[PDB]
Amino acid sequence: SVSKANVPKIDVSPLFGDDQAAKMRVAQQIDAASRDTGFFYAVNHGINVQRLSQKTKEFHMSITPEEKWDLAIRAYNKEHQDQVRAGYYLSIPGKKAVESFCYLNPNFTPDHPRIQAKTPTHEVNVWPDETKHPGFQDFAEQYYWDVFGLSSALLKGYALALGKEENFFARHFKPDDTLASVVLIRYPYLDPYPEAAIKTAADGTKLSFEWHEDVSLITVLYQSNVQNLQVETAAGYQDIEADDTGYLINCGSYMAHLTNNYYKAPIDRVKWVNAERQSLPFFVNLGYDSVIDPFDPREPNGKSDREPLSYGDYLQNGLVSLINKNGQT
Ligand SMILES: CC(C)[C@@H](NC(=O)[C@H](CS)NC(=O)CCC[C@H](N)C(=O)O)C(=O)O
Ligand SMILES: [Fe+3]
Repeated sequence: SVSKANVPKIDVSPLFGDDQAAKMRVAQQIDAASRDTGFFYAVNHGINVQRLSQKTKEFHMSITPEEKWDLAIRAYNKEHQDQVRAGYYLSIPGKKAVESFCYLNPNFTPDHPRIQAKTPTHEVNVWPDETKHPGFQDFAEQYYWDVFGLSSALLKGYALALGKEENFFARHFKPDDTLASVVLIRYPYLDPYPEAAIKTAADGTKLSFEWHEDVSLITVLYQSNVQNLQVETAAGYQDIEADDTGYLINCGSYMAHLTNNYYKAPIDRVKWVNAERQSLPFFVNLGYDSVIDPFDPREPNGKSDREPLSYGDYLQNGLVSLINKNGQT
């Protein structure tokens, strides 16, 4: 038998405003959620998630095999050695059901000094032909900035929750250098669904994606209305109920590092469900050289002996390790 995780709905709208006491009351709710199962739903977030879902579906359902090869990351197309992050992640019929499209900061252009310097984890986004996908790039770039704005407000809540001034995290989250990414993931309905695309957990549960901690400061996730996620607790995995009107929020392992595990990065996994659905995460990443000094809210002096960790190294190592452990997506 499988229990259900407590995932509170938090009205985050005060984080956009100037009522400081109301922001502290949101912060308390973020603190409680982060110390419990590690997840909450952000509601009253101001993003049109119906349009996000509609535009994403229109793209997933109209892109052709030829277009997928043209946009494919290096793991699927040897001609594209510069694409380790951004581009198309192909399905393999009979073997791999999931497919996705990842894009990064639109400000990463050939003019950007991190592209000029060839710094790892920075790439120029690739896009389908505008005439074949009218409005897609424009929608996707505006969405990046819409969810950036929500994430900046959520970061104010996390800072206040930890006893800091509201810009403690957000000051490192900037349009000119953020390594944040959007991934538009399609999980298809398939009949028959090939068993090769289904993994079996130690506890016997059929999975599409195994346990992991997120590589992020925080993760800001929209999913369509098909229950699939489970969070690990000491008493076992618990189902996270779906909510296609909100954003599911959690801390990633960079947050766990810098708080000395006070806000743990929750471990979750994806149950196998034979249903057409969408999983659209925004990974809130900082800049390549961002360093946040670790602290320990449990200690009166807040002292932590954990070493400061540069975000770029954290991200490069984390994304490689996640592929090694959980497979190329
Ligand atoms: C659990 C969800 C967040 C979603 N999973 C995911 O988003 C998956 C698996 S944890 N995420 C990743 O592998 C990291 C993607 C990083 C991205 N290419 C980038 O360059 O920044 C799903 O539905 O599988
Ligand atoms: Fe996760």
